[PDB]
Amino acid sequence: GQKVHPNGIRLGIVKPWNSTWFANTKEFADNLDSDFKVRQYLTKELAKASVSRIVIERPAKSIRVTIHTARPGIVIGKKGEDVEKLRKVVADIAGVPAQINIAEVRKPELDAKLVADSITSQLERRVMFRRAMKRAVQNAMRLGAKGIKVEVSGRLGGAEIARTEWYREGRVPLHTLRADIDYNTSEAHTTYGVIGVKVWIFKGEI
Amino acid sequence: VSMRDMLKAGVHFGHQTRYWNPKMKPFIFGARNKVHIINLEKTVPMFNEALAELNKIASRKGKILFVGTKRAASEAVKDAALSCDQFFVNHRWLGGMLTNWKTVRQSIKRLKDLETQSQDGTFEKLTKKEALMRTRELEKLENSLGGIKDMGGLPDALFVIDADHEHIAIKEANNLGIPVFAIVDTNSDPDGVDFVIPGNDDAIRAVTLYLGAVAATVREGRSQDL
Amino acid sequence: ELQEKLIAVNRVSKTVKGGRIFSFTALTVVGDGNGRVGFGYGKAREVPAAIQKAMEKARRNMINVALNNGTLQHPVKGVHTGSRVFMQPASEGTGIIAGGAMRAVLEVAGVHNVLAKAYGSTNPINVVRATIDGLENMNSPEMVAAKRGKSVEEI
RNA sequence: GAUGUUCAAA
RNA sequence: CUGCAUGGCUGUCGUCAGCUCGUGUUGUGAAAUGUUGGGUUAAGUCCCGCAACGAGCGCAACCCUUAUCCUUUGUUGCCAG
RNA sequence: AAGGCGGCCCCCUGGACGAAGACUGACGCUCAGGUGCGAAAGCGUGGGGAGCAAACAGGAUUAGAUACCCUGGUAGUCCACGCCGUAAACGAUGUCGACUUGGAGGUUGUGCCGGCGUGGCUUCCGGAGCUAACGCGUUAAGUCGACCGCCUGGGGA
RNA sequence: GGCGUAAAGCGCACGCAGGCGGUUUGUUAAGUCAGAUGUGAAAUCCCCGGGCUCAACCUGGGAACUGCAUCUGAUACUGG
Ligand SMILES: [Mg+2]
Ligand SMILES: [Mg+2]
Ligand SMILES: [Mg+2]
Ligand SMILES: [Mg+2]
Ligand SMILES: [Mg+2]
Ligand SMILES: [Mg+2]
Ligand SMILES: [Mg+2]
Ligand SMILES: [Mg+2]
Ligand SMILES: [Mg+2]
Ligand SMILES: [Mg+2]
Ligand SMILES: [Mg+2]
Ligand SMILES: [Mg+2]
Ligand SMILES: [Mg+2]
Ligand SMILES: [Mg+2]
Ligand SMILES: [Mg+2]
Ligand SMILES: [Mg+2]
Ligand SMILES: [Mg+2]
Ligand SMILES: [Mg+2]
Ligand SMILES: [Mg+2]
Ligand SMILES: [Mg+2]
Ligand SMILES: [Mg+2]
Ligand SMILES: [Mg+2]
Ligand SMILES: [Mg+2]
Ligand SMILES: [Mg+2]
Ligand SMILES: [Mg+2]
Ligand SMILES: [Mg+2]
Ligand SMILES: [Mg+2]
Ligand SMILES: [Mg+2]
Ligand SMILES: [Mg+2]
Ligand SMILES: [Mg+2]
Repeated sequence: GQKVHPNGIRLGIVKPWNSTWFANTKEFADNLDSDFKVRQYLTKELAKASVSRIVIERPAKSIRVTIHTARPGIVIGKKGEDVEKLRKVVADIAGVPAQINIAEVRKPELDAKLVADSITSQLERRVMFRRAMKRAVQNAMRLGAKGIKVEVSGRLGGAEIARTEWYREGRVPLHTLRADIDYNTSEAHTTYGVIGVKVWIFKGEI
Repeated sequence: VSMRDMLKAGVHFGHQTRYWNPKMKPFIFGARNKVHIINLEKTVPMFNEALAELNKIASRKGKILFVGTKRAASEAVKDAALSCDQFFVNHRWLGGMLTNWKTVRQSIKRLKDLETQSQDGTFEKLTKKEALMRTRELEKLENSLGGIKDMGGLPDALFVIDADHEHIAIKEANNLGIPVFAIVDTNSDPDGVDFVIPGNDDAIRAVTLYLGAVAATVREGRSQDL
Repeated sequence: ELQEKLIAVNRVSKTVKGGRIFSFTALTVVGDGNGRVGFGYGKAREVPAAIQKAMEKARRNMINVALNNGTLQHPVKGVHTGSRVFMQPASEGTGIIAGGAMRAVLEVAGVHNVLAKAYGSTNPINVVRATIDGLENMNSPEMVAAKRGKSVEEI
């Protein structure tokens, strides 16, 4: 059948909102459009930076961008020359003063976004897809995943007919609301066809 | 333990001749009113040596398991095993109780946790709801595994009150190379039981005689060790 | 001091509504030498998981074999499920002459000189079971002596 | 309780 | 332009009650068993039996709303005094 | 013996089995060729012909319907006497002999004191064993001996 | 090596030739077995050597060719 977004169903119950601000209808849509411009801008030139989550807060004075990159080294560079330039551009987007906050991804193989993006890059590089998914699952297990599930679907391996492969280790209880599920979706633009990679990561309840 | 003792209890009785087993021909004397009669002369002499063997097992501080899933000897086996400080199985013989020790041990550990928490442990966080579930689970795990809860290992010798009723138990014992002492009947088969004991299991006062007999041997041997 | 050999590996399948569910089986033989030899069959999703389970079962089901020096006591014929294996004692230094599945069982068993030919079905699981049956069939001169109450007149 | 033919290969 | 190259999304049976696994046992084996059967339940829900013993995903629960009480606040809502 | 054999009565006739003894004295077992018997359909000649029913005809059905369904209907089915020599003629299991745990029947004798014993035939379940498995299992496909028939990839055949 | 179902029990029976044959004693010694003797050419083969520088090659001796025939003996079984 059809499965509801794991983040969406429990967003009020457990998951934090990427945008955590208050607006009225006068600028509600404007803020959302600005957020979109910030996000799509950041992802395109920070693709090698292993950026995971873009959390934006909006005080009536500035724009606070908490970025959950796995490598701070690249996103900040030396003495923060890349981050000052980043502030000057992101500030211009929302036309307000800009605050950049950098978060540390200590456990990357435990993040649904990072693993999915790595699997998509392997598919683009032609790494056989049966091996990459298994390797990601093993890495997540050796570093403390209660449950894991990876679903690579599309024209797998240049196949004429699209196929759906999923592999689950451990325990993934989507129906239990108090459960916490780190879910993300990346897309692989392989030459033969678009390939969708889904990842579920279960890391305990409450 | 003699000729007169067993005949008085009426343990010489057997199943209808139509439900007999051909491998019981040595331990059968005759038929009366289409009912087989175990020959006391064949059993009693070789009954004592099996009881001596139980003493030889008890002398090495062995663990004797007594299995009586039969209603007739249900309370009989429990009291007989507990009187000698040994372990027993009574509610029902779960398959894999001996062969699948790892999975049974897991359930025994949960049973012990439920017991140490339901009574000694704090009843706080009862929520009035899960209290009746956990206690019922404890009763289920007590009837099934309570007898072997403090065994913490695999039985050195096995005692069975009816070979055909506990065929699964005897099969698990044979796989683990555990000596089996079973009170076989005209209907049962003696292929699996290492020390075959002919005798009726249907009578209440009959089984208590056999259970009292083996109980005295282990007590006699623990005292000899002391 | 325990010798482990993998006789054969195969991919089996169980059809379901979705399609094939591939699985792997491993036939392994465990022998410490001196005539103690066991075989185990294991099944798992992966070949390494399958071999370990097979080794575990084999260690549990090892059986003893009467052996004269490094050769068989007497000529032996063992048949399992249509697979007829034949074995016979050979001279010192003749080595092992047998089919690869059969050769594996004998080397780990502790047999060094033997001439073995396999008839009927050549399926590895059946032939190793027939070899194990035959090795058990073999009898020591002392066992024959005790059976017939003879004081080792034959040797 | 009427009738309902067929379907190259990968 | 081709949903018959795809992704994402969605309809459907259907909220249907199912889908499996670890170990044990069985069978030469593919496999089976549990998951069957007697009831029962909204339900593989639960129980008894039973070579099975447990476990997971689904079911349920957790989340939201309403039905009743208690406490806190009292404005912009309330009025017994 | 197999193919087979059902109202009753009579006539002629074959086999089987049980019981207790007399008698012969290995007279046996199996059998290539050979010979006899052998469902149904068919064939020959003479009958007989109610029903059924190939063929054939008409009606329907259907895209078509040389079929299935309907309404009819000849051979044939029946008899006598020949011929044919074939069947999934099957237990898909050649015949004779011995041995090898049991349990519930059916059916026909037969002794004993309501039961018990003892034979013949026959059905079901099932142990060991055997089997690739299904299964067979004292009526074996178990363990053996005697002799005969047959097989040796699928088609062609 | 097989023949219930993979290929494979004649449709069934009778029966001649043929094959096989319960049990005991005597006799024969046909089969059978033992001993002896003759033969089984050489080459080959195999073994232990020798000579070609080695090797192939060549060669000395032995083993083998246990097959056949006769003579003599045994008689447990089979046969008469
Ligand atoms: Mg929905
Ligand atoms: Mg073959
Ligand atoms: Mg489509
Ligand atoms: Mg379409
Ligand atoms: Mg439901
Ligand atoms: Mg097995
Ligand atoms: Mg299993
Ligand atoms: Mg099942
Ligand atoms: Mg099911
Ligand atoms: Mg089933
Ligand atoms: Mg049920
Ligand atoms: Mg459940
Ligand atoms: Mg159940
Ligand atoms: Mg005949
Ligand atoms: Mg003939
Ligand atoms: Mg006719
Ligand atoms: Mg005519
Ligand atoms: Mg008509
Ligand atoms: Mg008609
Ligand atoms: Mg024919
Ligand atoms: Mg035939
Ligand atoms: Mg017979
Ligand atoms: Mg049967
Ligand atoms: Mg039988
Ligand atoms: Mg063959
Ligand atoms: Mg056939
Ligand atoms: Mg026949
Ligand atoms: Mg004779
Ligand atoms: Mg002679
Ligand atoms: Mg010569």
